[PDB]
Amino acid sequence: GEIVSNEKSGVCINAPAKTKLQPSVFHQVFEGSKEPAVLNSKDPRLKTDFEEAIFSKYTGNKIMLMDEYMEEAVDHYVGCLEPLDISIDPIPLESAMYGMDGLEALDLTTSAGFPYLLQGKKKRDIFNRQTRDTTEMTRMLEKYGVDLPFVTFVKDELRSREKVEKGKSRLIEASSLNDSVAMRVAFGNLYATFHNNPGTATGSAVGCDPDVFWSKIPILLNGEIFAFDYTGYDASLSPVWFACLKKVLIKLGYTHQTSFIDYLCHSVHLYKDRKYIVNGGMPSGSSGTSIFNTMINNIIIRTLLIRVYKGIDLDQFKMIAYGDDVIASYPHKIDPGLLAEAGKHYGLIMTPADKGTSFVDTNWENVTFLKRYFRADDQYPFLIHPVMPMKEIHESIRWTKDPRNTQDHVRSLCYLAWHNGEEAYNEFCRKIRSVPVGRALTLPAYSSLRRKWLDSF
Repeated sequence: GEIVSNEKSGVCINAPAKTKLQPSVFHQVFEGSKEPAVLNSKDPRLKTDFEEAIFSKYTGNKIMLMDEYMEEAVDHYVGCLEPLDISIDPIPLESAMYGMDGLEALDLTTSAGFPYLLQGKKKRDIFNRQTRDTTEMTRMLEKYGVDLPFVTFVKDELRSREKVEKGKSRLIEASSLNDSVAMRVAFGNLYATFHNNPGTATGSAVGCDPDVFWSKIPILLNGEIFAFDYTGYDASLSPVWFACLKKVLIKLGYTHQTSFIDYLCHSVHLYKDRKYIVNGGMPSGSSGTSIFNTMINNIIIRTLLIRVYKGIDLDQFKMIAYGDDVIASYPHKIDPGLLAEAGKHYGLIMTPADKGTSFVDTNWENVTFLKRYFRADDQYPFLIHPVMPMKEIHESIRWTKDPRNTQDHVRSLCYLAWHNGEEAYNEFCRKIRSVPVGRALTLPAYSSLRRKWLDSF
């Protein structure tokens, strides 16, 4: 991705509020070093220029025609998708706004974006879930159309101490409610198909339930596994990868709907009083951001495999991705480091889980996905615990955006934590109850959690 122009826009995107994050009643009880992201350039924690830092994710583009390895990757991926019988038919506006099977009702909490945020028009004013009214969205669509700009927000979240002082905060590139809606209309069935079929056909884990989906993963990826982490995946994508995605959609039968991919490839953004235009780079806050990032990763990993290895039979290849995050399988061992170098050639920055010949081979004990490790249950080793590292839970519990939601926050953390085993979970509950409000909280018994877990299947 590359910013190809920058100028005064004509509008004024309001400065962000101060962080909503503050030390929770557990800040002292648990170890951790993350802090709320820098949100403005006058943050005293910064040790470099904020603006430069936040837009540095755009590394440039590898401009190129689609190559032969890409054409093969696209064909194999389409072949994988075809048994799913994705419908290319639009879904009704009502379903796009209020939901259907496989597609959740449109998120009411995220910004309505442009022009609405500058006009005091809120999603609430347009949406009525009680009556499922589409009339006030239909006129807004008629009024402003689609292909509207994205509004840039800096993301209010925890970040490592290094990223705070390096100013590496993340950005939300929020699409207009018009574009979200039109894209959901056009791609609604595809999204639903993906949500309903996490696995190695979609090659997608978007919308999955780790509690239950984890036991499936080792069965789907039953060969010699490998995994990647990317640096700046989204912003690093070159237009050529968006072109491969369009070819996949075309081969599924879509036609004019590739216009929606151009809208993601070549995007115009609003930040402060500026309009800047980005070629390449997936926007973070679009309707199909996750699904399309995932579809593109399916194309990428195949492309790198075929490029590096002559005599690769992709029908033996399996993978599951969630955006940049990937875990994959091939029956024979490969050198993921070779694929990563190959990725360089297309302007990608990737690190394999296997860091070298001296490191232990990636296996089900050391591999991660969605930040989680994999651990076979003692009693039932065919059932796989998703294991969020306690370090992550420790970092999260030390802050809240709203102290009045401590009970809900901690409960959801417990549903994560207990997979680390009974002893780690007892220690965790004990530390929670080493402080007044913690001692008052309701906390799931280890027994109940395991029982609930067991009966999710």
